[PDB]
Amino acid sequence: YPQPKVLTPSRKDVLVVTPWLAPIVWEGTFNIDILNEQFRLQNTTIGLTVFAIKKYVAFLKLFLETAEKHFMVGHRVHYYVFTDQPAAVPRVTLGTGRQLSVLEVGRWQDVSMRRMEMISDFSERRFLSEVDYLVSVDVDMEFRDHVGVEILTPLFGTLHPSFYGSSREAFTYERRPQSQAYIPKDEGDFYYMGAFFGGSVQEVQRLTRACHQAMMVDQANGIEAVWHDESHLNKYLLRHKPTKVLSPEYLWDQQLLGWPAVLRKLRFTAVP
Amino acid sequence: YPQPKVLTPSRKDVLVVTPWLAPIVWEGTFNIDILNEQFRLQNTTIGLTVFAIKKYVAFLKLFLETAEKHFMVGHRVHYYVFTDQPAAVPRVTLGTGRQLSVLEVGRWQDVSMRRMEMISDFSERRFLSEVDYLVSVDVDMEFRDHVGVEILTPLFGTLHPSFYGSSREAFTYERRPQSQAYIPKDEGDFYYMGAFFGGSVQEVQRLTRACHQAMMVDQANGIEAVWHDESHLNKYLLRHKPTKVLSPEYLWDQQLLGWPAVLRKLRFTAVP
Ligand SMILES: O=c1ccn([C@@H]2O[C@H](COP(=O)(O)OP(=O)(O)O)[C@@H](O)[C@H]2O)c(=O)[nH]1
Ligand SMILES: O=c1ccn([C@@H]2O[C@H](COP(=O)(O)OP(=O)(O)O)[C@@H](O)[C@H]2O)c(=O)[nH]1
Repeated sequence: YPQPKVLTPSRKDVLVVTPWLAPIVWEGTFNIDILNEQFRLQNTTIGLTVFAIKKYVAFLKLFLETAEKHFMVGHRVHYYVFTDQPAAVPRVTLGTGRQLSVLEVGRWQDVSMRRMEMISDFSERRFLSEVDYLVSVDVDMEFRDHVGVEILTPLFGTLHPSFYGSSREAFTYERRPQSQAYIPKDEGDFYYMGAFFGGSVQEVQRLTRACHQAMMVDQANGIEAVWHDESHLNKYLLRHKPTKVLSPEYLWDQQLLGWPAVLRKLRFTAVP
Repeated sequence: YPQPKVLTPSRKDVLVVTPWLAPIVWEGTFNIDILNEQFRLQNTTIGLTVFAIKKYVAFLKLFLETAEKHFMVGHRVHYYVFTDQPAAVPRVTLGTGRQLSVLEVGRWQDVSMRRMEMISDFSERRFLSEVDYLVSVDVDMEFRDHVGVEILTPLFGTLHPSFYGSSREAFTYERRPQSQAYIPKDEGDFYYMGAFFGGSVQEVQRLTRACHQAMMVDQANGIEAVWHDESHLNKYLLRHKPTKVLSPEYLWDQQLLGWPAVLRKLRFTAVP
């Protein structure tokens, strides 16, 4: 493979490492053949969690067919579909070493807390025996390009595609000191999107347990953070900084935002 | 602290991440206040090993006085001085939470294998109960600027200051297939210097055990790698890629190489 070049930046146009030295994952920053090897040597299994409740079951067929084409291909994958409609999960043919489980789910407050509470419950009992990493994403999405082991790390979040260019003042953090998710006006590294985060099983157990326990405190006090579990994810990732950050290549909406020059690939995008 | 800037590279002139997403540590890539916090929260202790054999005891006074001014200040440090002359170790006053132990050492083949064999022995029995990370450096050096927790990671090596600009063909890797340290002409990421490497205790136990066991094989076969334990360190770090790489700011010789523009700081330098 090509020799890395010490006196040429892998990118001239974007930050590729955070000020706490976590990589920011853009095309042109990684050699996938090296990463695939390192992860295959550990026989890595990736768990992918997705919620498909009420009408969202309609997004599963394309989400799964495209995941089969672009997500962790060559590695072991276990999809966990959380749904209120097990009979509406489509039977998608899977590649070798890939499996899918359906987890049936049973008041808008529990609906707001559902993702973090359910991942926390299942992460303890046990995603922990079944996978090495857990990745949580939204279901109204499709994979268009490679999303692979470059993202794997103890803890990651993803730059929200509407905010990667913004000053922190513009970030839609929870701004009321009465909320657990409160971030003051002068703090904040990045604005992470709730639609794509993950990490090792242990770090995901920690994060979801924290967010779930924080949301319950908010509820008991009659406040709901401006962007619900996303507000709390952002507070969590401020205090416990992610070990990689994914660029917006990993979470994009082409209808809303087009295809700007700093994105060399659009890997995982909103469905219209 | 300042908000990271997504659309501005932390550096426009150098690579700051390897193609396996390990940071390459240059000035302007890290915020030390954030890193100091994360490491203090874990009460991190860093072990620093240095050999001072025969006339090299003469380098210890300046090496230690300058380490006190610039190495891991604010964190716990344990110096381990390996020497054939315990009475020639100078009594240098140490800052709080810092300690020094003298380890007395007892045929040019064992001399060649000494660093890796001795660190491996002591790393097992036990640096392992005393520190969280181990850093190994040469003693004929002085600290001139900050060398701190930005370097800490499971496994690191440092770019040799004579080779960071070179194509791999120019790297003085061991080139004879009869050596354990053999690297072919078309392989190699970087040329790491034997004078500054480290990592977690476990990863240093592994690396030194590997290099020691490889050198013995070479000896039994009547070959000595062109650059001795450095040749083997380079073979090791090719097959087990470091999780951070330090730039040549961390290992420089101003007499030989001057002060080029890509070095914003000269942190740890050769003594004339
Ligand atoms: O009735 C619902 C509402 C939400 N969701 C899940 O939670 C995510 C967040 O929903 P939303 O579309 O509101 O997020 P947005 O992309 O519009 O900000 C969805 O992708 C689904 O995975 C669901 O399954 N059923
Ligand atoms: O007689 C010796 C030879 C070597 N060393 C140690 O091993 C390192 C490597 O020595 P050398 O000066 O040859 O390395 P160089 O910087 O010249 O490449 C030295 O810094 C010392 O720490 C020592 O203590 N006594």
